[PDB]
Amino acid sequence: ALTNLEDSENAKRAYEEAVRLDKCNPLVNLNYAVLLYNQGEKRDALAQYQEMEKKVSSSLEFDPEMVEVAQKL
Amino acid sequence: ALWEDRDVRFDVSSQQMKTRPGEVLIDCLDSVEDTKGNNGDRGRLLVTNLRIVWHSLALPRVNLSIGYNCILNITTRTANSKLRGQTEALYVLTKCNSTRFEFIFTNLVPGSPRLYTSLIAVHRAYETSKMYRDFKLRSALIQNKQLRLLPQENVYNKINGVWNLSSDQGNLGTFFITNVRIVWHANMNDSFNVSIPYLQIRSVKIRALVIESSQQSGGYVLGFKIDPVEKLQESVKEINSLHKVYSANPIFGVDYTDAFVAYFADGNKQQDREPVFSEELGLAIEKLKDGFTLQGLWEV
Amino acid sequence: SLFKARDWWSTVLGDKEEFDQGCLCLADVDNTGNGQDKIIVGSFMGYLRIFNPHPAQAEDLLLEVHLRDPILQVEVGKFVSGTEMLHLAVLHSRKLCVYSVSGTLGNVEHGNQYQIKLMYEHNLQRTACNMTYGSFGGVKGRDLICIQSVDGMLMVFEQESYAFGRFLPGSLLPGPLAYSSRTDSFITVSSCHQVESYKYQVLAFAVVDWTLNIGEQAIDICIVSFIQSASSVFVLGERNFFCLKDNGQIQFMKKLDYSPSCFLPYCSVSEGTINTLIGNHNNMLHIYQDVTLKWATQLPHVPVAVRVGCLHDLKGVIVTLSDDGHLQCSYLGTDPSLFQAPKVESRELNYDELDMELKELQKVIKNVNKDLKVSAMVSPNSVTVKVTLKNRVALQKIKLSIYVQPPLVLTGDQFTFEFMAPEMTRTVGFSVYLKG
Amino acid sequence: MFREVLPKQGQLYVEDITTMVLCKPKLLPLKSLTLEKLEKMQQAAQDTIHQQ
Amino acid sequence: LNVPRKTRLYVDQTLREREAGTAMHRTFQADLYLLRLRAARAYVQALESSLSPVSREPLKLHAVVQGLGPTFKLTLHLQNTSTARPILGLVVCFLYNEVLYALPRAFFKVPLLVPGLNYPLETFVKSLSDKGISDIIKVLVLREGQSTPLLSAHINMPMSEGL
Amino acid sequence: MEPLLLAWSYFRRRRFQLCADLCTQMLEKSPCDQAAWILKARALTEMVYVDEIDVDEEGIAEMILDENAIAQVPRPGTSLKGPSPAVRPVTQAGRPITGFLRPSTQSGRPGTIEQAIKTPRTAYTARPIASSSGPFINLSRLNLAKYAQKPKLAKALFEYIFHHENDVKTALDLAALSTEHSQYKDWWWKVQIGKCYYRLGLYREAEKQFKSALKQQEMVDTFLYLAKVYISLDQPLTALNLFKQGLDKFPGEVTLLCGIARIYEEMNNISSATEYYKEVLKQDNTHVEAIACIGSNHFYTDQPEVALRFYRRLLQMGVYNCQLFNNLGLCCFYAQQYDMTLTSFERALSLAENEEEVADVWYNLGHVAVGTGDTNLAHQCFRLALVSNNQHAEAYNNLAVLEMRRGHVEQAKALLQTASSLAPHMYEPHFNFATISDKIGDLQRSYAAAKKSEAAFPDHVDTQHLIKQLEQHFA
Repeated sequence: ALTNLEDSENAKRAYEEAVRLDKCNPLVNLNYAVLLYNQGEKRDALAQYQEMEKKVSSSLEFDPEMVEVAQKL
Repeated sequence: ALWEDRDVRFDVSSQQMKTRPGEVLIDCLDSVEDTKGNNGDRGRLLVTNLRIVWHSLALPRVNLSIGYNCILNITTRTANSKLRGQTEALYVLTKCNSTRFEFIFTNLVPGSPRLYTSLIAVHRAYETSKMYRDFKLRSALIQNKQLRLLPQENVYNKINGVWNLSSDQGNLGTFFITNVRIVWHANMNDSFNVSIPYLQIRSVKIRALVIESSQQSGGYVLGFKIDPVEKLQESVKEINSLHKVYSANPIFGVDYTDAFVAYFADGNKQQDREPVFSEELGLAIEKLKDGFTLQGLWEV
Repeated sequence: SLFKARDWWSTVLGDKEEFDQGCLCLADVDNTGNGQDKIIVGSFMGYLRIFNPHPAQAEDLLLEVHLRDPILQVEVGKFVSGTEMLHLAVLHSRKLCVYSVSGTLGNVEHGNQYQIKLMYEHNLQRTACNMTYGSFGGVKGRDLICIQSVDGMLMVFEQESYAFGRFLPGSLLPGPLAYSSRTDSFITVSSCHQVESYKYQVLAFAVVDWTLNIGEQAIDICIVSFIQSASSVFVLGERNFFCLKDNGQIQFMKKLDYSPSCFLPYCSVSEGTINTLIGNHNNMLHIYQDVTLKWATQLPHVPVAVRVGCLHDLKGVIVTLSDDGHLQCSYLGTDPSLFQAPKVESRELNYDELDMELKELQKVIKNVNKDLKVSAMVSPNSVTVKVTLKNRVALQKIKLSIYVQPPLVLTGDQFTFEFMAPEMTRTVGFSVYLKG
Repeated sequence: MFREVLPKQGQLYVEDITTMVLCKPKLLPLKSLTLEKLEKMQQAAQDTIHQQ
Repeated sequence: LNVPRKTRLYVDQTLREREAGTAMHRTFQADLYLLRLRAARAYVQALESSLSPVSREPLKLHAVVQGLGPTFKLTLHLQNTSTARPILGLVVCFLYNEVLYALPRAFFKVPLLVPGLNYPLETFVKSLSDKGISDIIKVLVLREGQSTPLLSAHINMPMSEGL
Repeated sequence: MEPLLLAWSYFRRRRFQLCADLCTQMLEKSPCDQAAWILKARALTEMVYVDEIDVDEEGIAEMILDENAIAQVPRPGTSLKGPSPAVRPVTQAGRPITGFLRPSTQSGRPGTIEQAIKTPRTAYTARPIASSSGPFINLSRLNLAKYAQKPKLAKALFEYIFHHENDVKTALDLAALSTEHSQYKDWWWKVQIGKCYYRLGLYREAEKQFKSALKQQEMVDTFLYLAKVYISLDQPLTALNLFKQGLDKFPGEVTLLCGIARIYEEMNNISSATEYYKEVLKQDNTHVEAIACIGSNHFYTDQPEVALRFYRRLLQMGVYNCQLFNNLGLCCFYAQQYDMTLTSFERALSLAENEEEVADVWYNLGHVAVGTGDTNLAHQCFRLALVSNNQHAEAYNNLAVLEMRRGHVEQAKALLQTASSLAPHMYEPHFNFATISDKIGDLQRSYAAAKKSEAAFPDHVDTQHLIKQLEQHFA
């Protein structure tokens, strides 16, 4: 919600709380990786992708964006 | 030029937040807070000869200047019961450059402030003393072959035979030169008179005597002819000397960028569409928006 | 801007003035023949001011004459024998004066002058209160006027000639007076809440044609005749609104839940109905077709007279006038402005000052969890005790009270010190004794 | 670019465990004109008494 | 099911939120910061003046006025709200207008408040005003030794309706 | 200019003081001028004038010791004696909170005299309940037999005696003499005598005069008075029929339709109250009563956006209160208009002119806080609602809920006991106390509290489950 509110540093720190708290749900890592990529970062986006793949669980839309971020990194 | 009584400005420069030469400060109060802007910014309110100035008292960059010829409704709201003291509030409602502004000034200190009474009193004096600083046509200036003087006014000279080079039949009149204005009134039909205050006079000269008034409040070209050219130039000298001595310190007769969007009286609206005639109501009503209708706006 | 009287040419009209109904008039007093209207305003001081708004400015005021005595009523109509040109009649307590506002042009728009020339005057042997005018009988091209003295007497003047005067029967205070032409009748609202209609010929010959016991007394009464399909006598009571037939009974009535000040039935739009316009003492105008509220809008001031006229190429402009002096032309505001907080960028939150204060208050909050000496001396002798109390600051609202026991009794029980200035001493003395 | 994928399942109660009830928000009633005037008159009487 | 009906107002406002949600979010966060500030302010003031009838030293007090005549039974319900410890040293003072009201015992001590029990302490106020004139009456509960009210209650005494 | 003329003009313009004073002057100057005398009378009596239709006031004597209803167990639906209490707050057991306070709303009846003295003085009335419901001219001196010969003085003097001096006996004497003089053929004196009787408590002798006035001249005031009488005799259907007959005479009168709506809402039939309020809207569209009632109803039946529209309409028409702005902030927070909520609440707090209004606004701000998800700000707001009004049972209940959420069970129990002692008609503190008592055992108090819960709101399901559990334990 914060990413779409022109407020991305709070999005960063919220994602930081989320990844420290979450264990068995890779969608948090995928969304954080997408945020980092769209922020042009792309270096720790691979760290988030790695945290996600360490947690694999397939929603019909959770796979396409995953593999699209994958081929991009 | 004089604008502190005519406009409502926001984020004023600290040089314009300072007393204009003819202006005098009347009262002040600290810890006044600005509502109708929900910033919670404490400030300080100042009532002067010609306007009310509020400034943040912490970041004086953000501030407001409201003229007395712009305020329509000045009301006092005594509320906020025992929970604390009676934090009196003030409600100013203004119409500047065809837009309605609303300012709310809340005195944070619980005591009742004496400033809110001096405000209304000086505003009353301002409104009742507009013969000092405005142009008037065909008004009531003469009791009986004799002028009616303002509070702070002395008549300096009275010239006769003064024609008016703006009409053709009611011309032979009298000219009163004073320390606050020059007036001319016809002999017959003494209701044909003009009164020009020095604040409005921009240039007096001969062309047979021509007053050119300030284009900021209507640029008129008033011409008067006198029989002896000697008296003509004498009167020109007197008028211009009085204009300059008045200009150094104006009397005023008062006896005693996108931030403005937040101060709308209406609300998210700053211009009125053109008034047309409504055949439904039989009255003049402002032009309706595209989709709306009168019976679709009246219903709830 | 929805439901507000959006402003037009407007001006405050004096220095602590006083106006009433019959002061505000709105017609073509200059006889320009075009069709625009000119705002005429008398005063309770004498300032007959005629304006022609051109949207303020200084070309608006046609003239601001000052007559000696107060101006009770102002009207515009054919008040002169020969000519069929509108004249201006002004009514003071003991004088009727019919003028003629003649304007002669100058080569420049601020060189044209206007003069009011006294066309005749009648002395009043009684103190008037108001007046009405019409074609008394069926005479054409004339507007002869009936003036109601404050002691209940209709003095009828056919223009330039005092016709007669009849004492209204059974009246103590004076009420609103109107004239109906479809019935050729004067209509009054007497003090005993009785709307009474008299026939003009019966008055000229002297009685009451008809009466109707409305429940109150009336502020204004307007017999509106723009429509000839069916004449109807409108009455604004001090609590109710009435429209009455020509025979006498109530065509309809509304029970206003407010205190009306002025009303004006202007032209109608539908078939048979009549749009009307009533102003509150809550400074609000109500537009009512029949009794149905068709609109309601907030006025700036509590109107004392409202009119609706065509001013400078705009029909149906509402012209209100108060008793302070606020004269205002206006139209109705029909913009349902959106309800949204303003999207300002300059105005932001001064987080530093506010956060210092918030940390201060939160400090007091988290801290809340973790100067007057009184001495009593008993004399060794109903023994007399003396209490000495001293401060070190400027204490206020001090109250001292003594409690001994049920059986024991004191001669003085309470002592009130409203304010005692700092480092000061107070000393009270009472005496206690056994009772029982 | 990539839009943010969101969960779609949501959260569901499996049992109605008892809880504590809060009172509900209160819409203050609007006073009539006659009631306002009666309150005004009695407050004005109290005031004109207090000034002595 | 009785699932409600959503009119055009709902869709227009969810549209205005879909377009301009960021302005709404920012202005709500600003107004909430201001609200926390004002609430902390008023709460600190009430702590300062001891105006709260509920605030170690666990106590609670409210007052009831019963009666419509020139005499009222003012009953103070005082309760010690703690696991297990009594409150020994307490007193109750009444701050009133000594012209309008006649209280026989303004100051009186308070019994050993057993934890969990409500103590109703009665008093008889008497309206002395020959007209109908009301006024407030404050009640301070405070320890004997100290001088700062442990808590306070306020009572708007009703109109006399007497003679 | 002149004294009498200017006094008249001042009086017309609702000055009521300059004309009174100038009349005192003109009376002292010329001891023989009755016009100024009756004008001073008018000014005096209109400074204080109040609508007699709206002055319906009932004391404890008139509630208990005055019996005028014929039936004693009338069919449900034919006598005066929606959102459930789990949604819409209540003032008493029944009659949930309304949207508009008139000085005649009852919202219940106290049973005994003990039940009435031992209850907050504004629980069944819109003003503190009572036991029963120099000078200008001396009433004993002037002989009504003389004034009643001349109606111009008679009507003004009667209005003075009845509305200023409030001496219904001398007023009725003058009205009787004056009706004698006018030979009984003017509806006004009949309606005045009827009002005098209705004040004295004689409802049938007043119905007689109102009926005799309706036969002479059908006017809105007589219908309103007669329906007021028919409601004093506890006959709501006679009043509905009379209102419908009035609306047959006056096809669209708003006062009659609003009377019908008030009756249907006191019989607790909101389906027709709202229909007749909607008719009032189709006629007036600025009616504060109709708009407030429909707005509250919309807010409570899961439609805060429509209630927001209605209250925004009340705000456009120039209403500026504390109640209006509290309602606006609430409808905004619940319509999800988060940009206009807290500023409306701050405006409400500014406009509040009591200590109960401030307490209600802090209570609602605490609800906004609870919604936002911060229990500390909510805690402070409920505690400030208590600071501003110590007898605020809802603030106690919500503060005890938050306390029990923190873990402070004893604080919560004491607060819930204070709440359920302040408002016994409120089911929430009873239910909460019973729940947290049963959680800790103490089934005696748990049952004693569940029973009062079910007494306050009987169709509550959780209370039924708890009562059944406890009764199983008892056996």
